[PDB]
Amino acid sequence: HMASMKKKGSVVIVGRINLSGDTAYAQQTRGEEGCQETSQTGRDKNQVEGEVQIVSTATQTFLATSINGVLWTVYHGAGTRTIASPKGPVTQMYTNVDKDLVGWQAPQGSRSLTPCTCGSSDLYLVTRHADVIPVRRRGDSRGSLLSPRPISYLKGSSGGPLLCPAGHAVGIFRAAVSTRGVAKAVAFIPVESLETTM
Ligand SMILES: COC(=O)NC1(C(=O)N[C@H]2CCCCC/C=C\[C@@H]3C[C@@]3(C(=O)NS(=O)(=O)C3(C)CC3)NC(=O)[C@@H]3C[C@@H](Oc4nc5c(nc4C)CC=C(OC)C5)CN3C2=O)CCCC1
Ligand SMILES: [Zn+2]
Repeated sequence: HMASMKKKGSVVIVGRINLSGDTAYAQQTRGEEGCQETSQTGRDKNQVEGEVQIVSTATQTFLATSINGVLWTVYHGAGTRTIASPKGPVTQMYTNVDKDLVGWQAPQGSRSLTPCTCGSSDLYLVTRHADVIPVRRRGDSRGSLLSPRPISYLKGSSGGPLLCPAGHAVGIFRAAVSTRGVAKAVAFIPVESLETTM
């Protein structure tokens, strides 16, 4: 009934991947109880830092990456949800189900990656566990892992970046190709497809 109808909560930043120094490591900035409360209110007063955020809904967790002032993630994680912010829920600025892509204005305090113009095919995928995984680019939206590993190790890293040797954004991780549970290849939204959308 219309009186009964519920509202989905916001996406919430619950941590980050720290790439500041010589060692990449994940940091949690909010626990599950505070995450649930912030998803319901959409009001997140925590300080945001860095380029790759770990984000959560009530039911899923994944990554979001700032590139050129937009916090980008996957539609299959975020759907059409708002993101929590200090002043309340923020509506998506970009939504493209056909690319599995959404974006919001990048949160104050975040740092944005620069879009890659190198044309390099030697990429690096950053996971929610702060693994930096070498990936050879194999097409506009595909790359192969140099060291395959079970898909378990990639689960929850959609929305994370593929970076070039110079640390620029080449794309947003979207999906994995699984052969008997082993990830041999990944698919990603290329940064040019974000640059078009903008
Ligand atoms: C043979 O057929 C295929 O396998 N084809 C493909 C393939 O589907 N692979 C699978 C293998 C899964 C097994 C686990 C893979 C591990 C990590 C994955 C990175 C990662 C991830 O981590 N998610 S997550 O953070 O955990 C989560 C779910 C919390 C957000 N994403 C995934 O699971 C995604 C989700 C889904 O894909 C899509 N859903 C949608 C859209 N577009 C895609 C492409 C567009 C519009 C939508 O509206 C709803 C939905 C299946 N996904 C795969 O990756 C592979 C080649 C191209 C597509
Ligand atoms: Zn580059």
